[PDB]
Amino acid sequence: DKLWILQKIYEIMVRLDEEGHGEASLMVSDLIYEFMKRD
Amino acid sequence: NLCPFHEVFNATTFASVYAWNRKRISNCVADYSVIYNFAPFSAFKCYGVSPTKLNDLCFTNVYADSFVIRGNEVSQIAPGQTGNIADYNYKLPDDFTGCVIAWNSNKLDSKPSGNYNYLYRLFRKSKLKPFERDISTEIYQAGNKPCNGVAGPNCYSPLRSYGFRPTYGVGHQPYRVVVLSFELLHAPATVCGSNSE
Ligand code: NA
Repeated sequence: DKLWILQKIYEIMVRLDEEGHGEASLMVSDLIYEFMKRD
Repeated sequence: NLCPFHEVFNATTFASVYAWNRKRISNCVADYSVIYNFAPFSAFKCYGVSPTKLNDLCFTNVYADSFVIRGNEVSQIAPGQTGNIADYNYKLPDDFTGCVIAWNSNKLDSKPSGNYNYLYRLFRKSKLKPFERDISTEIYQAGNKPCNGVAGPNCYSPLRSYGFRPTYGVGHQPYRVVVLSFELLHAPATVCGSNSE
């Protein structure tokens, strides 16, 4: 449901950062906010 | 005697937005020009008053809130806004009458391997009230299972670092923000514009 995909997004945001993709990480950050605020 | 704005605007480092700093300004004279020219600003919107009008007015107290956010987040520092910063880090009330001032601080706050010292809150159970400051570190519970203060599945730390680097696009570069609030109590106004009385 909602939560599996939330976990994956979180993990890729984290993974993006540790591989030097800070900016991309920040953009996934934004998606988390958007997704959790929602229905 | 003279209001210490220089020390707000020109501080070496700034606060994280989730742990935003507030400086009380009292008992002093204020030319609000030393500010207007401090730096090249990317934002300078006053709501109640205007700068030139400010040089005539006296207040009881002025409060200078300051922090660092991303360029693209600056627009959240306004009344009636929503988003990650307005919802969970720093919230202005709708009837706000002071000034929001922002500028690019890429040169000061960005670092080659990224600046992890500036933080924001990503996860919150509800929106902040105007001028609330939540410095909690409760692990957040996303699912139906309680976290019991343990980080894990559907259980996340609530804060993230910005990791500012000089080569990011400008929207993802750090901006220093100063929010001035102008307080008028029933009391002697000790903070006066430089062309008053
Ligand atoms: Na924006």
